[PDB]
Amino acid sequence: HKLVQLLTTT
Amino acid sequence: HKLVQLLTTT
Amino acid sequence: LSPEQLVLTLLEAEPPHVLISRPSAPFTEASMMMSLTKLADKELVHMISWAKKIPGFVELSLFDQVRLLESCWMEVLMMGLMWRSIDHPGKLIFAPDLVLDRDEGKCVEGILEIFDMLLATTSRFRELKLQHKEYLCVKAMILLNSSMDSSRKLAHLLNAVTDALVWVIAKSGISSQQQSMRLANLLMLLSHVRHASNKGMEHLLNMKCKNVVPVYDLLLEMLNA
Amino acid sequence: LSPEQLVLTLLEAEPPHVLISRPSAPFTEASMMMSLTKLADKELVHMISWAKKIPGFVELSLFDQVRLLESCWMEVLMMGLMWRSIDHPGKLIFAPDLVLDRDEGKCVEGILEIFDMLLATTSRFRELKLQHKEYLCVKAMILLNSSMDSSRKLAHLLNAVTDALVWVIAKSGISSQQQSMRLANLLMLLSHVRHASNKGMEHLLNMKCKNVVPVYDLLLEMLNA
Ligand SMILES: O=c1c(-c2ccc(O)cc2)coc2cc(O)cc(O)c12
Ligand SMILES: O=c1c(-c2ccc(O)cc2)coc2cc(O)cc(O)c12
Repeated sequence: HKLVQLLTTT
Repeated sequence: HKLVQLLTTT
Repeated sequence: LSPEQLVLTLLEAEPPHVLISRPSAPFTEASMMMSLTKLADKELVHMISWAKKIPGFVELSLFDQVRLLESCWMEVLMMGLMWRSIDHPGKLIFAPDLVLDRDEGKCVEGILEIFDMLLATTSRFRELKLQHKEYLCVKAMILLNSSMDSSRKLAHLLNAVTDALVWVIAKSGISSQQQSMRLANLLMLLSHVRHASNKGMEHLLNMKCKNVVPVYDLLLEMLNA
Repeated sequence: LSPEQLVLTLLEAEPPHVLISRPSAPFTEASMMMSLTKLADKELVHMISWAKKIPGFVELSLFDQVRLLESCWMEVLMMGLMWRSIDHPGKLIFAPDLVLDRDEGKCVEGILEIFDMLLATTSRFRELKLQHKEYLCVKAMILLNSSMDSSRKLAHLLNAVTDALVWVIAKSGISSQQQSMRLANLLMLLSHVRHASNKGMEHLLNMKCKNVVPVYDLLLEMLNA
């Protein structure tokens, strides 16, 4: 789920 | 072989 | 050789539709793979004839001809399939008497996925309302662009067909901007066709190793090639 | 948003230059592969931030954003690799501290195949004299065209980028006929990037299954997906 957390954070 | 013959023999 | 002459030449060169008979009983994993493989085998023979008609193709070195055909045969077959199914949403026209419904792909382990993308891409082409003459050029471009001073001659042959595609689109009469836009939209679809090609061949190699169906002669050579 | 300004935002979305923090030295099979994998993992982090800086990308449903990146990541990495190697013929500039040669890819079985593919395509872009702005659009298109309410959003975005590439070519100042031919040739080279991509990932997957390379978290996830 690495991809999703980076897609939802800045 | 089969490909080569269709290309050069046919 | 002007663009129009190249186009008409490709038109005459179109292979005749291969007639494969649909199995009597409902499809089974084996009978379907058998039907798809037999059909491919037959079309591969016509594809070879079709290629020798593409202007300048026989001028390339025998090895370039082999590499090009080995590298894009499935993509060419599927481009043809999609075109034949252009006017039949939710339906794949492999042959006149072999109209496979998207659902029937459930008898083959892992083939439904391919049927889905084949139908999707087909719909994209339908949406763009791909024309016959555009289709002819694109299919030839697939072969000439699969390069995956004969190498210098290949580039030249590819520009001639591309040049013919630009001519076809221009004859549609739309604005210069839209001509560029339609050209890009058509080519951007080669990726999708290619993807289905890769998944198709990976699925065939798989079925072969599983002994699901026999794969020899022309087909096998093209598969390993 | 005019084509010119969309291209600008892409310039601003550009990821920073990445280094693997490795002191100059010969490459062994283990050091090369761990270097390539470590580098890819770092770049993936920057690729995600890059995509989000693409106007409208974060408007896409989370499902689309994920599916687009999970499918094109390797192609985007290699497209970046090719733009970095454009001015260094015969070399692959993966990173400032990771410059490899064709012969150096021989210590790893099956990778030499891929270095040759990456070098040929790079050489091709070189001949066409690929411009920075063209590179920006192409890379963006690779991400937006990997789709094998949100859907309309995508097509609109892909269309905008396509419209930006056409604009870039138009500014070059060349013949209209040559603008169409250049557009077609740049787009056809994508199939070549995609092919080197599938091969590159097939090779990585094999390396992973053998636990020969430390497959970091982000890299592994993208790989498995
Ligand atoms: O689509 C095909 C074709 C095929 C057959 C005729 C055509 O005109 C186009 C593709 C052949 O073998 C397969 C074999 C497979 O395992 C999976 C597939 O999707 C296919
Ligand atoms: O090309 C790559 C890359 C790579 C790294 C950085 C880039 O910018 C592009 C590709 C990473 O891991 C691999 C791993 C492999 O087994 C084979 C490969 O060809 C590669």
